[PDB]
Amino acid sequence: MKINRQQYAESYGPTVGDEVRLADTDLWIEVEKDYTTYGDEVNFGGGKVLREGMGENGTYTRTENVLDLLLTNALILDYTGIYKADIGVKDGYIVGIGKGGNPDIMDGVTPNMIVGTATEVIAAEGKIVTAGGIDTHVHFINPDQVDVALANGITTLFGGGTGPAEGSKATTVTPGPWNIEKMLKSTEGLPINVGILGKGHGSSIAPIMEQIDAGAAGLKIHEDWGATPASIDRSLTVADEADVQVAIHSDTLNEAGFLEDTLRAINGRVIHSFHVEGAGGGHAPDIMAMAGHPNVLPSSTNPTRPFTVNTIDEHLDMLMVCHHLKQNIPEDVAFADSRIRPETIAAEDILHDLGIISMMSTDALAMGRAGEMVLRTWQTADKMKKQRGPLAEEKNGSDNFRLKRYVSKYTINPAIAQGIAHEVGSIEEGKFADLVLWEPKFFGVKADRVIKGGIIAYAQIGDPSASIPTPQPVMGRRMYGTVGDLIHDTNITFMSKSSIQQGVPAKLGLKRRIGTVKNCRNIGKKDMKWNDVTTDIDINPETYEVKVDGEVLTCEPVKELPMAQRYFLF
Amino acid sequence: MKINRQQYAESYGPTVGDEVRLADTDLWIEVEKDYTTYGDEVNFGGGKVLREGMGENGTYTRTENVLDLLLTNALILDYTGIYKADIGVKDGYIVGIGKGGNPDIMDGVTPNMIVGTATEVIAAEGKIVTAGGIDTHVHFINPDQVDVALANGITTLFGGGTGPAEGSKATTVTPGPWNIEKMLKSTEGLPINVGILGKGHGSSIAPIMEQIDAGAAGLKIHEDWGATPASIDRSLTVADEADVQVAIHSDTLNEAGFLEDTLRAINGRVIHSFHVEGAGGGHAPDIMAMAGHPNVLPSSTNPTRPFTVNTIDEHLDMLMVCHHLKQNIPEDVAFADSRIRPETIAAEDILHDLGIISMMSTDALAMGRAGEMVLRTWQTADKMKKQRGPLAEEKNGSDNFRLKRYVSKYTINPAIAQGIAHEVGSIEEGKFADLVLWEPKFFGVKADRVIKGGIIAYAQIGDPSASIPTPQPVMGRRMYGTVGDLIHDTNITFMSKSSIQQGVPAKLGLKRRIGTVKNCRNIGKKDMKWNDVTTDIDINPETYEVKVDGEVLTCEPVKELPMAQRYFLF
Amino acid sequence: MHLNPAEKEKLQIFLASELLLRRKARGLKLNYPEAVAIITSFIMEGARDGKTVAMLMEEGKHVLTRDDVMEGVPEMIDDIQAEATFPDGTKLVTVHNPIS
Amino acid sequence: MHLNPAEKEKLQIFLASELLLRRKARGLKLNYPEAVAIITSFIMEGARDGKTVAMLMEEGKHVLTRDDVMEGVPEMIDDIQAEATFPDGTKLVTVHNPIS
Amino acid sequence: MHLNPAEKEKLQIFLASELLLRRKARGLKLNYPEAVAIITSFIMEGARDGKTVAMLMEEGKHVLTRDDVMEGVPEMIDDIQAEATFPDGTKLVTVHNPIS
Amino acid sequence: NYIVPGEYRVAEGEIEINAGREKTTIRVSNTGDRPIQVGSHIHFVEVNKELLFDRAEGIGRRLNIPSGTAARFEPGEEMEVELTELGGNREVFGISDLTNGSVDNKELILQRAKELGYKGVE
Ligand code: NI
Ligand code: NI
Ligand code: NI
Ligand code: NI
Repeated sequence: MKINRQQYAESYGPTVGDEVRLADTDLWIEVEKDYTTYGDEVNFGGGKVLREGMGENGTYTRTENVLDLLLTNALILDYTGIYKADIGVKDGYIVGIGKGGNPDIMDGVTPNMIVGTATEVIAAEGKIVTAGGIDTHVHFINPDQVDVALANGITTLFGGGTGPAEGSKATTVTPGPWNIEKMLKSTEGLPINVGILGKGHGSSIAPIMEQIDAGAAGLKIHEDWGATPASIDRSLTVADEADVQVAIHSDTLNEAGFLEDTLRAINGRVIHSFHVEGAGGGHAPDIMAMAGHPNVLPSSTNPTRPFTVNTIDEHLDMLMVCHHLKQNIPEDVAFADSRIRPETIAAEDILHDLGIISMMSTDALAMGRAGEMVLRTWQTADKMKKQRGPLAEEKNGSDNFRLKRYVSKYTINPAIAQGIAHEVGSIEEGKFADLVLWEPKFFGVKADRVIKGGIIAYAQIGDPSASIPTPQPVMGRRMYGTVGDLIHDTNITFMSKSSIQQGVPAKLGLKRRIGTVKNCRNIGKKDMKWNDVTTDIDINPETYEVKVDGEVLTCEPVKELPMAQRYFLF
Repeated sequence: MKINRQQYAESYGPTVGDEVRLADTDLWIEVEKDYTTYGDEVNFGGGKVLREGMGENGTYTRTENVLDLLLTNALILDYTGIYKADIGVKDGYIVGIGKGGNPDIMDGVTPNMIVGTATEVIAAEGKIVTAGGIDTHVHFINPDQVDVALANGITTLFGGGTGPAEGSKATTVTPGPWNIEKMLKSTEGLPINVGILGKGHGSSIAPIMEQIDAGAAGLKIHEDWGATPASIDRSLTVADEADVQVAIHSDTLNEAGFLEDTLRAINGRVIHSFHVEGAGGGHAPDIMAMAGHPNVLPSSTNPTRPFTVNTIDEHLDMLMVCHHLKQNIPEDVAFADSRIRPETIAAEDILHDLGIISMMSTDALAMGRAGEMVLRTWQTADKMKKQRGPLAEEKNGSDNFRLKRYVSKYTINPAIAQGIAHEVGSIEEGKFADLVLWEPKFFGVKADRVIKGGIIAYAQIGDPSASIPTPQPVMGRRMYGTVGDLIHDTNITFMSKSSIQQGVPAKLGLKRRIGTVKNCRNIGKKDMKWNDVTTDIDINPETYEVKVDGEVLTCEPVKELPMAQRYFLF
Repeated sequence: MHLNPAEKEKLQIFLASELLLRRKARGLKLNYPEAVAIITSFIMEGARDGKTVAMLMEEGKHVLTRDDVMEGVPEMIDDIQAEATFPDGTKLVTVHNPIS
Repeated sequence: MHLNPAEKEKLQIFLASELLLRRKARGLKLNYPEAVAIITSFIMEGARDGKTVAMLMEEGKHVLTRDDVMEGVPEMIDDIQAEATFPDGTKLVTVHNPIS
Repeated sequence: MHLNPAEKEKLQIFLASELLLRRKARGLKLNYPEAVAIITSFIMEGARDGKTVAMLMEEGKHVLTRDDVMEGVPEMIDDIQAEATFPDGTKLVTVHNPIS
Repeated sequence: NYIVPGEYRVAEGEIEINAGREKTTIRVSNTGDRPIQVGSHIHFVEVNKELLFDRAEGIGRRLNIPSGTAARFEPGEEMEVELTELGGNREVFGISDLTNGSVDNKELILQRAKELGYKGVE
């Protein structure tokens, strides 16, 4: 007995060789391999396979290779591959990627993926499953930002801030031991993973280091606090000792140096360069040349992504408003004209496509959109396909190489840069079960269900008074993972090794899972998955033209994007 | 090099001799003094002063005279003065009022106001900063009342209630040890300081006192529970032993006595007389004469403030509804006509202006508006300026004397009456950092940011999905001070000395800061800042005319108020 | 806009009244929540117009009549209370037995 | 519908603008929150219409004039900022000194 | 009014439908959330009008046609489900493939 | 009588900044090919290497401009600026690591500046 492929995909989701359109883009992903045994697919419901004696084992206790949760028939899109599998979760972690069910009667069951009495089931057939997004450029300004992030599939927020204080409104910084302690305590109530950055500023080690010992998970060097050679140096000496990452928003004004001076102060040490294109800040006009260097882990923020016809008008005015500029102060219009450049924004699209900018991020509420990191990543990939063609590395008509290159920018790469990829950032065995299910029609736009630590935290679901959950109004809502003390077991607070060894969690009464930041100082550009290109980026000081390997990098702005007016109410 | 005053004020906020209009009132406040050093003003941002090596010190650790938070360039309006300063906060308390920055390179830096690595910055330039309001007449009826209070700059709620039970809907009372324990536990989740009043009723000491030992912070004597000579006496004997305050809503009906009988039962002991004018309740018609006595700390509630053309019609009907009166019961219309009096409401405006009524309060949800204490205080001051002229004590054309008299009514005076002024009620060194920033255009109407224990708790802030926090919709929202366990460190539960000594906080698992109520029994009218007048208030029993020093106190109702239809959507 | 908690809530009364008004215009006899929303919004808009508390206590009794509403609705509504910002600040309006 | 947090919030701006427009149509001088709601909704609907950011920065200054609003309102509104989904994605529009 | 949780939520569907209807009236091709809001509100108002579940399953397929909406919108909407209070209590209406 | 809510009514006069401190005028050239903008409170001797001026005249000084403002030098631009004296303890730490102590140690500051190529020493 045979099933035609259209009917097969309708019932169980796609299989080897089938392609799926990403939302309303022109991007198609292709199933590379499938872990199932045709005819022994797992499925749940009235009269279906996962029933006692059948696809559900009736013999084994939970500890005997039985899962807490099985996601059936997922189409995984990850740096590791684009493929079809069941995902098994236990104790909050991904423990098996393969084929779930009962070894009594099915062939090919992965040995620790038994569906038993203890197992909950999520049907992922017809859904695309990705890792939760890792946003490493978050300003903690307004707690309403968390649901915004969750709704677009973000599960980890790394950054800083104390609320709507001017320091935090400008910089991803939670300054000093007391503010850090207070925000670790606030974090107990946020339904998302969090890591906190201290102020990467000072000329003595102690004032900087005491933040790391207090519970910070990294540092931020920002020009608003003085991105001088000294603060750069002292922060990287602390980071190399503490094994945490340093981010930088460099001196736009070139006050104490040009880009080469900041690179000299870095002295080959690893650093994460935020909004590397420079509209979001940094040495004018040539900060984007940071993305060519081996010791630099380069991210973009999202307002410039991708280059559209309203971008320049919007950014010139945004900068006037947020940086308080006056058109009647000649220095302020020169400053703006030196910072907001179509030449570097157009090239940024192409540097993403080439794998020279490795990461995406938001810059949430300071100069970036909390719920648009994932969104704008796929809009950029789609624009690049249209303008540059399918990459050369594509095969058999799919956009899989491009899709793996771009999914890495907001999942595994930020996690590696931050020293947290042992816990999150990808759909791999042994990693925390932060998983996002997407309907293909909404892929990258609005998440279906967001799983945090193995329990659904956020979902698009309807009328709570209805007979079934699908009637209107269907909207994003917090689920049982966010309620009561379950918010503690489903989320991770990432902290330095020294704060953990000094017993900060117990001191402050932290109940969240505590994650250790490690292995951040011996990495480089070569460790950024699918985005590991080092090259000499030349930015002309007069014209702002960007060249890589002797060629000018330019592309046009687009008038329309997918993942836009077809979906949003406003 | 010199800067003209208009440009100076635009950049750094006003300085000595400059005046600022309070919202859309006719009231002008004048900067009396300024702690800065002209040219070494502190300011934060791209290329600004608070940067490492410059206005931010790069050497000192947090414990070495470094602040957790600096509010730059605040215009303080407080009983202590109307003046320009930086405010430094550390460990949740105000530790310095003066000049912040770096002693390396600036002149005049207050020694414990160093901006260092550990310091967060709030820009207060162009803002008016006041203490958080202290509302000592709160009925705990509906938890949605807390954001209402926060939005109009209230940071401490003293009163009682268990929710929408009839006892609590009528009286500021949380009765008995069990209800008190339950509401102390509920208080753990309210983002505002709280003090709880027990039932000030009984004829034996034990039943009353056991409430104080259970965790109450004072008592309420209310006519609905029997405001008899015995309950008055027993409550004040308990209060004198326990060192807590007693409030009273006296016997309107004169059942067991007239005002002189209630004064005889008080017997010279200190007491807080609620809604002293009497529309809100008390011996008809002459309860307002309480405000002349030395042992009486007199407050108004807010529906009568100030006297307007709709006041009488509104109050007659409000009383009919809330007191369940029938127009077909002659006793009920006589009761209403004896209680709601234009003669005493008009005089109440003038008694506030003279400093004879010392305090304002809400009567939230029982006969008063949770979010209008601050609002109506300034509307009253504005009405009095128009009708009576600038006070005689004014100088050089400002309304500073009036402004200090009126700001005291909802900040320091309620705190002194309650025995909590060692912790809150004013912007002074050594007091808890409960601070409210106001844009002058919204002063007294809608707070910009409310700081609780050094962390922003509530703010008017915009779209959480936007690139910056200022896009619409700008609305009042809870901030990170209210989330997780940070709600415990940013708020105070005020309790009696005996409950604290008997270990109630530990018994109940209270995690909030615990504040001690003390020094409430040896104070009097003379201790009410700027509002310390004792005099013989005569209220004519036939005509209800009020006389002070032989003169009739009368003024007209107004048809329009400032801080009204220009601001509110409804 | 600087919306406070009450302003946000009271927008929803206006919306419910717009809904009810559309229902009445297409010929429906109004129900309990619909009648309350219409009269409440009338009071709040009256305050915004600068009418007095006394004018609105009078006018509120003529907004809906018993033929406008379902059987029993008049007797279910003992009074309708609303606070709004008049030219002289927030005041409470109670309309007693609004539908005879 | 799949409403996200911002979509739900921004519905309330439209509603406030409908309220304000009705107030203006019956002859009232508009207040601060009313004026902000009208101009904000104009920007967001303009984005939905497919206008550019530059067109809306121009047009936003002609939506309300000083005779439409209460005394002091023009000077209270330094600018109005709104983000909406244009044909090319979310963009920020700021209308500077919208009411002269 | 005694608003319950569902009544408050469902007001926002009506509002989204009013928004969408204004967008359609000024000539726009409607998007996904707009189309869903219009059809959902139609069902809930139909229930309020006293129509049967069977009438609304029929009528719901003729509220919007493919020329009213953007490319792809018809195929994105497999069905629209709404519960409302009919004369005989709450019932669920599902309109299948509403836009052909 | 028109009311602008929250408006100022400033006093008469002007505010003199950095009163009583020595002022010095110097010529400064941006020899680089990118713009340099210098804030009010940076120790002037520790600015970008490619700004050419008499480095000794920057020691213990900063720009004499309103707090939080800046002077801008376009590529190739030479202009005069006015400096004022640093106050307080007259010590500078960090920034470009040219001082790290008293600003009185002019010979040590200049030796470090010359060795690191900060243009204009002697
Ligand atoms: Ni930045
Ligand atoms: Ni940032
Ligand atoms: Ni009372
Ligand atoms: Ni009361």
